[PDB]
Amino acid sequence: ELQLVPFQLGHFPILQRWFATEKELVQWAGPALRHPLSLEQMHEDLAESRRRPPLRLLWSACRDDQVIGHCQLLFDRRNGVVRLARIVLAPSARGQGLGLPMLEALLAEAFADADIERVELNVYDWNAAARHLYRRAGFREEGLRRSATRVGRERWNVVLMGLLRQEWAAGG
Ligand SMILES: CC(C)(COP(=O)(O)OP(=O)(O)OC[C@H]1O[C@@H](n2cnc3c(N)ncnc32)[C@H](O)[C@@H]1OP(=O)(O)O)[C@@H](O)C(=O)NCCC(=O)NCCS
Repeated sequence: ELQLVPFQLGHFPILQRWFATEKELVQWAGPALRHPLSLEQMHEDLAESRRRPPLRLLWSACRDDQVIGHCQLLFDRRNGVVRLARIVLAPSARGQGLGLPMLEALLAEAFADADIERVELNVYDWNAAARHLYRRAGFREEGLRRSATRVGRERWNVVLMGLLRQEWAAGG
């Protein structure tokens, strides 16, 4: 069904189209982002993926040839922790139970290296869709970082969540 393949610039025009406004970019990728999404805005992230070993891995979720989502992994190899980030489905792919398959695939990649013992993520407290999806995928809420992210005149709270390898294995 859904496949995760390495992200490539060849997929950038598809990805760029999923964000209509600055706010949608910020929700996805944080307060540094500006609309339209541009390759220049992704340079630091992509360079992280060219380090050896790689600090970030970027992924495109595809169905056959069609790019329908994006996700990232950030590696803390000293501690054996990976952070999930920048998870999005194309707007036309939302509401079709593709959220969970994408998370399950991403988790598989995160735990592929046997030295990873923990996976984690941040989610804005108001991002109810994302938060429920993460819980369904087996993530436990671990805390709430108050007034952490500045966006305009607002400050957003960040829910922290985590999943241990033995929990991930127990669930599947
Ligand atoms: C987060 C995202 C990947 C989820 O996609 P999806 O799985 O199709 O999400 P949906 O819109 O179907 O909602 C998913 C689930 O949450 C539940 N849910 C709870 N509150 C919800 C809300 N406000 N809207 C939609 N679903 C909600 C749904 O019922 C569904 O679960 P169920 O089958 O158990 O009922 C998608 O919304 C997205 O790409 N959003 C924009 C980017 C973003 O916010 N990224 C996350 C942080 S980077």
